[PDB]
Amino acid sequence: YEEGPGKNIPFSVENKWRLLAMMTLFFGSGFAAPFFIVRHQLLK
Amino acid sequence: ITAKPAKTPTSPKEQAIGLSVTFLSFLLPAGWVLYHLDNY
Amino acid sequence: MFINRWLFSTNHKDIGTLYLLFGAWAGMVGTALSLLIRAELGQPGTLLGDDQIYNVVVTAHAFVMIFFMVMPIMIGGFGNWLVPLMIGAPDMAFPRMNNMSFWLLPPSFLLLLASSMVEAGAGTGWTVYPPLAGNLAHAGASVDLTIFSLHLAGVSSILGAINFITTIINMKPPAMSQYQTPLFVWSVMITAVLLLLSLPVLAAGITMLLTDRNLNTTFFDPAGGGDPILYQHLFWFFGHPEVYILILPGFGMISHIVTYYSGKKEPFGYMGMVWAMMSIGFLGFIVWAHHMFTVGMDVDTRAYFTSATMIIAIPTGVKVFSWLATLHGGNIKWSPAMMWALGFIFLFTVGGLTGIVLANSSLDIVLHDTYYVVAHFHYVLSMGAVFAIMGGFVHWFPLFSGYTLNDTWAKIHFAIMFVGVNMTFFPQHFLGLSGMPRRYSDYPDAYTMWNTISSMGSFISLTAVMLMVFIIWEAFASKREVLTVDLTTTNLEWLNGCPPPYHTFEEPTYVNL
Amino acid sequence: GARTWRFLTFGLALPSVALCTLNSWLHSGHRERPAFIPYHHLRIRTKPFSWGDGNHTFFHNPRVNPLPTGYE
Amino acid sequence: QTHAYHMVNPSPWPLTGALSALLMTSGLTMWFHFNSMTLLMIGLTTNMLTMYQWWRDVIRESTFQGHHTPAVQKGLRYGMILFIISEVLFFTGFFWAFYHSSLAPTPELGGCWPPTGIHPLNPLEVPLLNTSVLLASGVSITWAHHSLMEGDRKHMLQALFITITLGVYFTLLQASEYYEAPFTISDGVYGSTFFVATGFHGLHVIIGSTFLIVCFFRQLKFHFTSNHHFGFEAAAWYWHFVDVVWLFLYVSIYWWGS
Amino acid sequence: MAYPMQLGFQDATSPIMEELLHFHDHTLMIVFLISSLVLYIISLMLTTKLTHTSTMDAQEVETIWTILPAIILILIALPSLRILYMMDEINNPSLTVKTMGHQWYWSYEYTDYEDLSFDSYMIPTSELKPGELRLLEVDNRVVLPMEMTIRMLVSSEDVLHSWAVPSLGLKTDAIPGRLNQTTLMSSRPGLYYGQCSEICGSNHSFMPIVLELVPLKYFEKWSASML
Amino acid sequence: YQTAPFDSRFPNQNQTRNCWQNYLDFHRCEKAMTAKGGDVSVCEWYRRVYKSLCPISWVSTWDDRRAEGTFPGKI
Amino acid sequence: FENRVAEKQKLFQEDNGLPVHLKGGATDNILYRVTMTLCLGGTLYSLYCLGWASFP
Amino acid sequence: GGGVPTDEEQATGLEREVMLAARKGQDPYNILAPKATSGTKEDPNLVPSITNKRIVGCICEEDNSTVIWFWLHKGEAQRCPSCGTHYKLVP
Ligand code: HEA
Ligand code: HEA
Ligand SMILES: CCCCC/C=C/C/C=C/C/C=C/C/C=C\CCCC(=O)O[C@H](COC(=O)CCCCCCCCCCCCCCCCC)COP(=O)(O)OCCN
Ligand SMILES: CCCCCC/C=C/CCCCCCCCCC(=O)O[C@H](COC(=O)CCCCCCCCCCCCCCC)COP(=O)(O)OC[C@@H](O)CO
Ligand SMILES: CCCCCC/C=C\CCCCCCCCCC(=O)O[C@H](COC(=O)CCCCCCCCCCCCCCC)COP(=O)(O)OC[C@@H](O)CO
Ligand SMILES: CCCCCCCCCCO[C@@H]1O[C@H](CO)[C@@H](O[C@H]2O[C@H](CO)[C@@H](O)[C@H](O)[C@H]2O)[C@H](O)[C@H]1O
Ligand SMILES: CCCCCCCCCCO[C@@H]1O[C@H](CO)[C@@H](O[C@H]2O[C@H](CO)[C@@H](O)[C@H](O)[C@H]2O)[C@H](O)[C@H]1O
Ligand SMILES: CCCCCCCCCCO[C@@H]1O[C@H](CO)[C@@H](O[C@H]2O[C@H](CO)[C@@H](O)[C@H](O)[C@H]2O)[C@H](O)[C@H]1O
Ligand SMILES: C[C@H](CCC(=O)O)[C@H]1CC[C@H]2[C@@H]3[C@H](O)C[C@@H]4C[C@H](O)CC[C@]4(C)[C@H]3C[C@H](O)[C@]12C
Ligand code: CUA
Ligand SMILES: [Ca+2]
Ligand SMILES: [Zn+2]
Repeated sequence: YEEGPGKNIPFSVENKWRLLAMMTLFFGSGFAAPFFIVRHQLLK
Repeated sequence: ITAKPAKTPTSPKEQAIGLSVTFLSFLLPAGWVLYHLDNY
Repeated sequence: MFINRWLFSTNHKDIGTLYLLFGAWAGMVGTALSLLIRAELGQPGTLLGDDQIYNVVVTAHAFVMIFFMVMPIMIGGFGNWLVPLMIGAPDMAFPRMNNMSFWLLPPSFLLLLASSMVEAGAGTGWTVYPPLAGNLAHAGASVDLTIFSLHLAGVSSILGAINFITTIINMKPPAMSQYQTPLFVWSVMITAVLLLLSLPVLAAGITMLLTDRNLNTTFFDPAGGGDPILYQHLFWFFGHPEVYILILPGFGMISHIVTYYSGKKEPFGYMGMVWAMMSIGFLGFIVWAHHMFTVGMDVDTRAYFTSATMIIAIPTGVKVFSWLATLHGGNIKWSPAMMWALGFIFLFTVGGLTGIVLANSSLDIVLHDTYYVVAHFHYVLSMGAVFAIMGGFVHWFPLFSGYTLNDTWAKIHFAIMFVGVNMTFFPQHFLGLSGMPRRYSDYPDAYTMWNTISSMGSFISLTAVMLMVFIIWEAFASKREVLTVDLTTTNLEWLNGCPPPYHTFEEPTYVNL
Repeated sequence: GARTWRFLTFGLALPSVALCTLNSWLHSGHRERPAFIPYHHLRIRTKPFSWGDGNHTFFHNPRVNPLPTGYE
Repeated sequence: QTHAYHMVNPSPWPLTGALSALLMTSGLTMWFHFNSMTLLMIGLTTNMLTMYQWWRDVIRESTFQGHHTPAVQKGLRYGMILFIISEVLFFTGFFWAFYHSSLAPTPELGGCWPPTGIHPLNPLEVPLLNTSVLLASGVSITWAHHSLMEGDRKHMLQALFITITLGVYFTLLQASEYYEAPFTISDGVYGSTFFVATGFHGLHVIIGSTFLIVCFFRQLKFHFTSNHHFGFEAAAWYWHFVDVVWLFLYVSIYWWGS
Repeated sequence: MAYPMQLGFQDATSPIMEELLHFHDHTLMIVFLISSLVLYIISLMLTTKLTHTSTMDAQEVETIWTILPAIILILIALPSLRILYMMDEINNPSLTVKTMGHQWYWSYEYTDYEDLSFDSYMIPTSELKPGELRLLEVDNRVVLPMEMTIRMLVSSEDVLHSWAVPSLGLKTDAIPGRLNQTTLMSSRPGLYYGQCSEICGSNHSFMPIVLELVPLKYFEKWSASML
Repeated sequence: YQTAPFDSRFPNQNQTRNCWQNYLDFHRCEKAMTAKGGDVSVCEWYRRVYKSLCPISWVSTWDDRRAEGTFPGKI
Repeated sequence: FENRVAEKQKLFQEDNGLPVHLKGGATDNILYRVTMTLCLGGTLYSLYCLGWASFP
Repeated sequence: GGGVPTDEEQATGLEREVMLAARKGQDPYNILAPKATSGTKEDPNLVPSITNKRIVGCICEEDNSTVIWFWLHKGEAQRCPSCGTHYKLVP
């Protein structure tokens, strides 16, 4: 296995803009989920 | 703590982009749901 | 290689990393739920138009913050990363069982989000009291999916407790006694003993609730000779230990952070800190019925629970005064981590003191099931746990990643979060004293001003969370690689570099007698 | 030693089991089932069971386990 | 390495075990609510496959590969003791439910214990036999342990066979009791406490018996040395735990509760 | 009832609520002082260039840190437990009233002499009479005599509820199959409001309690009219 | 008679057994006074006390169960 | 029976780079593929069941 | 009544290496705590390593809760930065 900074994580930090996309999807999916669950319950 | 100079420095403009995209990723989806609550 | 490393791990650091990522995601879910609560309470009248949905949001908020954010971060994340490093051990005792404690959490979380998506959700409160949680008042799968979520979370933490206790007892250097282990390691050992003893009683209680709902048992049903109050005893026999589980690793991290940024080699009064944590752990098992002062128990029982509860202030005060005495005479470094820790000592003290107010059953009659309780635990638990996590995260981020944070950004983040949580929760004391019930979707008009201010504070804390994500991005974006860190002579976890190699202490430390 | 624990196994433990087996097998005959009374604290049905017709317990014995409406 | 600890090969069984837990729980949900046993049978299958392969791998690592140094064995001893403690506290919750209900019987019961309309089992009949059976099995498993330590293959196998036989006898007696019992799980809190507490105990007897059978086959295959046999010790500790829980059930539910 | 921008407890309507106010004032002074001392000491530890980084002896100071808090806890517990045992002392009630919780309303039973009973439902916002209070009014108030010791018995016909009236110091859970007792004594006539205080499902926010406290002669006339 | 007085047998917040005991006592007494054609005025104290303390739905359920033969208490 | 532990020690100590769960040979691969296929397929089925149960 | 293997006959891998080294009074797998010398420059604590540096923890005085950690490098003896005790690496 690869060792050292940027190499001990399950995501790539090779490109800061690809990283920004992955972090946005990651944290944004978590933050969005409850809003969509409330919408799902209201739409019943 | 001491550190090496940044391998890939993030300029003020680059920080403004990162911060803006970060904020929008939180705000836009929740905003869409809260704006359409009436429609539910 | 990716699947072998990240799905099939037997490595304490990688499993710690998975726990931190899991907990950070959960924290976003828990924060979104908290903002929906405060959007409803931000104005009188109804926003959601569905008070069952409000109740489901409050219930999910609690489960996510406790079981999926705090415990995974403190015990799974910081515990797995730091414990082996701080005792020079090559891994955990049971490195493969460790991976199963991790992988039980995503399915546990999936069961919780299934509960909220089927029927009308579990609008029970995180206590899940029958008969509201029973098969008449909550017909359908939602409560069963909540019970199963807790069974998987319970097994994850019980096996993790066995792993930490065994690791800490068995895998120190042969010269190192228990009285030469760092306070963070003590804090995890004691948390693990509380988990080992408390979670099985919760498991018994929620299993009874499952059988009452599905197999026609009547443990909690007076028609069969059962008693709703039996459920409360079993729940809170776990639940009081649980609140000490949530704070103890935080106490450990605070002791290391205060010592480090005071420029000290050691915390003030080490053996008193060990004594205090063991005392808190023990007393934590004999106080649970202070969650039940309004259910109709006997006066002498209420007198006993009031007195036993107040005793916890003594060992707790020793820790607070010991943190202050560690600052005393320090060459203070005003790092962002130090700011989090100072914020912790103050906000934890405020919440602990409102706990002593609530311990008095007489006053608790009027404060029980009001916003005074909500104010108490968001100071001691929500701010205490969160501020200890944020202090630990910014302190140890360079160890885990190999990269430095921007210290100015991190200070900005602290300042916003300090304003937000105080604006959110301080006014809830007034709401509680003036008699606003908790678990309410709407409130008499008199309560409007403090609910409005509290909801405005919740948005300030949102701004801090969003900024935190940006700050983590900027550190990985810029790639400032760590060169030196001070005080490695009294912080062994740093001595293998940043980040440490996959395998550390292949050759163990040398410690003579 | 092993010799002592074998001596306890064959000289105390299994003879005890033999005597309790004899005791049990002497009182093994069927007791006369009690009149059915539809007591509300018994034969609880808050949700149908997830098997059979939903009204029979998992190890239902027709001779001694009445339904809510009585003996089959 | 120049330490004595075990760096375990990367393994799929934690993930298969975690997924087996998802399938068993979602499976129970789909059985209780959506009238279907499919997910539950997949989950039970994958759980049994996971436990088989995980514990097979531990035997490979210890008997076949030599990874269980004294330090590793000391760890496993702590692990098994802590696991047993967690199981004791799980039972404690059921005893608490039992004593809560029986010490303060509500008006719905007739204000008495046993409740009106409950005809308890005679504790001097099969329940006393069950007691003699599990106590006898504690004596035979101690004979097995001493035979192994003394290097006696034949007598270890005979003693362990007798222990397993008594475990099976207890299970068949309890199954018969269950069928003959004139009260059910639906007979209020009496039936609830009786069947859930004795039912979880019967599950632990089946688990303990299965563990002893694994030890029997390992002994047949000469896995155990006269000095190194932690799987046997763990199964013995677990078995003594099962006995002690029975003695508490017998005194509490069958005898004091009659 | 609470009023806008309220910081503390609703004014005391019963002697035991008075006692709780005085007890809270005592305990809050202590909370304030300890909070303030910790903040002050943080600021004192942080505001000097002077250093002492060598090992410090903890034994002497830990005596102060355990004895002084022990004394403070005793100074809280003494008055605390005095009030607890006062709100237990034997009294001769002259009236017993039952309340049963339901999803989502209260019923009241006055069965000392006649079988008087009625339901008490929240007045919907759309039906409030001008000047009436949102979420707090009911159709049928709990009429009670003032300046008299009343036994309230509390239970439920479904899930848990909790019967609360903050200005009287009252909160008693409503548990099916259980009859919980509390004592009520109003020093004053008037209307006294409370709200369901155990989460009981979707309409937990919407099943209030309104007591109507009147002189005995008026209570008797009301009882007699009910016939 | 105004209301049920303090009873030292039932001194705590949980009054369930006070209600139950007085209902039993009234019905045991009533059955004793009818079983010699005696006089049920003798049973009046128990009647007033259970009527004062017991929820109407409890009294009504117990009455129905006595009539059905399913009352689990001994009368 | 005969003591064949030495022969199993030789098999499980062979320098072939296999992880312990696959080191017994082709049967280990088959049992692993069955287990993982049932877990992943079962998990996909549980998500479909969630989708179904999420609506009336 | 025999037929049970002994550790001598059947122990393998690291278990056997530990078993054989203990027979010879050797501790290659660091199971035992080493006994301190006087720790002077003339009598330094001798720290075995398979490589050119090893982490030392120094418990400077009996019952100290604070352990002092540092890398000991091959070459001239180094001193504990708290108590000045000498340590010498012996690959
Ligand atoms: C740890 C526990 C915890 C945490 C953190 C929080 C956080 C918050 N809580 Fe709450 N809350 C509870 C536990 C918690 N809560 C519980 C147990 C209940 C009772 C439920 C019941 O009644 O049944 C409750 C109930 C509760 C209520 C009462 C609802 C009612 O009675 O109707 C309210 C009201 O405002 C509230 C608000 C908030 C807000 C605004 C936040 C936050 O927005 C405050 C700011 C904190 C954050 C934003 C978190 C930041 C952390 C991360 C994002 C993790 C980052 C990770 C890494 C760095 C690795 N919560
Ligand atoms: C981090 C989690 C955490 C911690 C550590 C605590 C700590 C304490 N808690 Fe709190 N508590 C909760 C989380 C926590 N609590 C939660 C989640 C609930 C609600 C559950 C629910 O209903 O959802 C709750 C509810 C709860 C109740 C029930 C109230 C009710 O529902 O009516 C009570 C009652 O006594 C209680 C008291 C205490 C006490 C006395 C402490 C003590 O341990 C505090 C001791 C600390 C100090 C006192 C401060 C430092 C000391 C000094 C500076 C020394 C000097 C002090 C004195 C002399 C007083 N808390
Ligand atoms: C012979 C000795 C031992 C036998 C073991 C039991 C055999 C069948 C099931 C096995 C699992 C048992 C464990 C305990 C669970 C509940 C009930 C078990 C006790 C039992 O078997 O009770 C039976 C009922 O079973 C029932 O309802 C249905 C039982 C089947 C459904 C149970 C599903 C519930 C599963 C709960 C999961 C919780 C897991 C806990 C995890 C915690 C981790 C922290 C009794 O039969 P009856 O006809 O009512 O009366 C007899 C009348 N002649
Ligand atoms: C039809 C059947 C239905 C029931 C199914 C449910 C489950 C049944 C499972 C029964 C448990 C079987 C456990 C087998 C363990 C085999 C591996 C073993 O025993 O491994 C041993 C290590 O012990 C170790 O890991 C110790 C491992 C300890 C395992 C403890 C297991 C208890 C499991 C309980 C399950 C949870 C129950 C909770 C229910 C609510 C290996 O070391 P040694 O023995 O020293 O050998 C080495 C020498 O040869 C060298 O000379
Ligand atoms: C309603 C249904 C919901 C239930 C969901 C069930 C949950 C999960 C599915 C369970 C799948 C289990 C699969 C087998 C796990 C075996 C773990 C084991 O045996 O772990 C051992 C350690 O724990 C030890 O000993 C001592 C501990 C052994 C524990 C065995 C597993 C118990 C699982 C359930 C018990 C919960 C407790 C009941 C009380 C609440 C071995 O540790 P490893 O790191 O592997 O190896 C270390 C190497 O040196 C060995 O050579
Ligand atoms: C709890 C935390 C949440 C805090 C609140 C977040 C702050 C608001 C973020 C902006 O969100 C957006 O707001 C737009 C409105 O300004 C919406 O456009 C909506 O309105 C527009 C103009 O009215 C239309 O053009 C669009 O079609 C329509 O969707 C859009 O959907 C939504 O993404
Ligand atoms: C390669 C992997 C292959 C995976 C195949 C999965 C194995 C099971 C497939 C069939 O699924 C079943 O279908 C039955 C109906 O056709 C269900 O009847 C169930 O529902 C009945 C309703 O009549 C009840 O009697 C019982 O609960 C029960 O038989 C049964 O529960 C369910 O499992
Ligand atoms: C290798 C990975 C494993 C993949 C898993 C394979 C999934 C198998 C799909 C079969 O789906 C089944 O369909 C049955 C018939 O459509 C359902 O029967 C049940 O539902 C019926 C509905 O008509 C009822 O008659 C009964 O309850 C019962 O037979 C049952 O719920 C469901 O499971
Ligand atoms: C012949 C064989 C030898 C085993 C061996 O040394 O390889 C013997 C030794 C001990 C025997 C076992 C023990 O005597 C206990 C059991 C006795 C029963 O009568 C048959 C099965 C039973 C389980 C036996 C099977 C088999 O005959 C065993 C296994
Ligand atoms: Cu009724 Cu809340
Ligand atoms: Ca609103
Ligand atoms: Zn030294």
